[PDB]
Amino acid sequence: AFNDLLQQVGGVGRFQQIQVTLVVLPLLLMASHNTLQNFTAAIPTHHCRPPADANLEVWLPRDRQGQPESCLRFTSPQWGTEPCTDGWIYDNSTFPSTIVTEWDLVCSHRALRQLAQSLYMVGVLLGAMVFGYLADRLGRRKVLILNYLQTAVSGTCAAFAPNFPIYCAFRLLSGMALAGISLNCMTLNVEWMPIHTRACVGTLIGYVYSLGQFLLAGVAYAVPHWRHLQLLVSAPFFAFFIYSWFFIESARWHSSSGRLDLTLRALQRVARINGKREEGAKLSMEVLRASLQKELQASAMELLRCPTLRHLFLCLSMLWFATSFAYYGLVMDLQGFGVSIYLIQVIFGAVDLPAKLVGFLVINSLGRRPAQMAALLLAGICILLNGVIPQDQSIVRTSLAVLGKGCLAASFNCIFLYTGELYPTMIRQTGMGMGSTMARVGSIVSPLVSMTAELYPSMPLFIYGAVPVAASAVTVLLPETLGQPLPDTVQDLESR
Ligand SMILES: CCCN(CCC)S(=O)(=O)c1ccc(C(=O)O)cc1
Repeated sequence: AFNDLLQQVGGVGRFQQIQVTLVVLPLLLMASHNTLQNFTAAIPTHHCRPPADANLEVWLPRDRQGQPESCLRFTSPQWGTEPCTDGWIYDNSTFPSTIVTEWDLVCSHRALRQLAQSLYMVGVLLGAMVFGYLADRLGRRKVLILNYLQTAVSGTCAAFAPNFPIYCAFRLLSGMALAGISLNCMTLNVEWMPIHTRACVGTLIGYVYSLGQFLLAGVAYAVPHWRHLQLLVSAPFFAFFIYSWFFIESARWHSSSGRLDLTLRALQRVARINGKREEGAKLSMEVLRASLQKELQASAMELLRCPTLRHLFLCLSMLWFATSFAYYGLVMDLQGFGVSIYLIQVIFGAVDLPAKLVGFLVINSLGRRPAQMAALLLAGICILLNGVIPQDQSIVRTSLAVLGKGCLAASFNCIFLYTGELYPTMIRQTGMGMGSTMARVGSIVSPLVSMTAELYPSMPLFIYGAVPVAASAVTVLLPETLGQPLPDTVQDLESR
């Protein structure tokens, strides 16, 4: 019954305004880190370095396009092919330095650029799990303080990485910390705020991430060099670590632990901050106990064990994997469209704003399932048509990728509501975590799929498209939730 107490000590008041602003400010740089490698790893045009002894036309084989071939140089001077031992010359017009230029992650080692994104995301999957356990054991706040320090240290050390294995290690650790920031952000804010506003928070947090995409575009234009851009995007988290010491730990986590002494201390401190001091003094242990006694979940396995909840698990896992796998596939590949990588990031960021509305409108009106078939099928049709339409077309390809990314942003928003209303109260938090875990598996698998570009230039896109088209067909199986009350038991779910 914490909700009741939550409204005695000011409800939303100075403490919630101050702390929530501060706890959601870091998220503005989650987008900057997740998709940083579009700018820190951009691939400049590379052609082989002519042999040093020789004093480009004569030393470079030309492809059909008539541009110098990237991975080959002539063995002997041809007037009017060996792999390149002497290195590559990279165009410096757009990208002064990138991890690709620094470590020659080009030609045979091209897959390494994507391995690094996959490793960062392996870190994000690991961090959601490690830090989720650690938060329940050490506190939402203590785990946040340590996560701000880890992102700052790991990201700074990645910027000063001397070799590629080390950059990848510090990028996995950066992601582990960031996964814990994104989780503990929600928990600390949601638990210190009213229950009814469990979605507005899910929204401000959602839009604060989208604004992060414009932040990456503006920051990357200003600081093109990768070591400098990685340092700039990670140095803010040392400042976050310094003020995070003044956060107030969730009183709800304190009550759950068994320490009502700290629930009382937090509630009184907040009453001083919100200005309702008299009302806080009234709060004692005879009151807090009785009014928090009723409050005082099922194992994840159950999702698999019950046939009813296994069907809802499998179906939703395909929906969460597909949306993430496709979304990262599209968001990762900003260079191919033929427009500046900065304008495309700004555009891609913008779409999320009219998308989320159009989504809200179709979801609250038509249904929660028709919106998921439409958001995923249309994204799949757009991505597969980006694959088929010839590159020459930049506007037709850019417009279709932009619509597709907007549709996958809508799918993210719907799959959150859809997944919280489909599950019964007992397994609803486990189920939203498993769904988010499958989303993170999608992000790990997506860069690995992109490595198939070598096999065929359009194979990466044909998969990033076919998977959402298949997920859309899976939504047919799931049950409509519009106008139906949330289920409380498996039987309840079965009934409706
Ligand atoms: C909670 C898991 C989802 N994630 C992907 C897995 C790492 S995420 O990076 O947090 C993300 C991505 C995209 C959008 C959006 O466009 O709405 C919001 C959040």
